[PDB]
Amino acid sequence: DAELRERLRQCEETIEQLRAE
Amino acid sequence: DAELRERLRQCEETIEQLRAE
Repeated sequence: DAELRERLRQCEETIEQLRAE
Repeated sequence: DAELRERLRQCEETIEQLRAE
C-alpha cells in the first residue's frame, strides 16, 4: 500500500501549496 | 484499496481545479 499512500501524501502536500498560492 | 483509489481521484480533481484557478 506504499504507492497509493505516498501518492495521496504528495497530493495533499501539493494541494496545501496550491491553496497557499 | 478502492476507497484509496477514489480518494486519489478526488485529490487529482482538486489539484486540477486549483491549477486551473
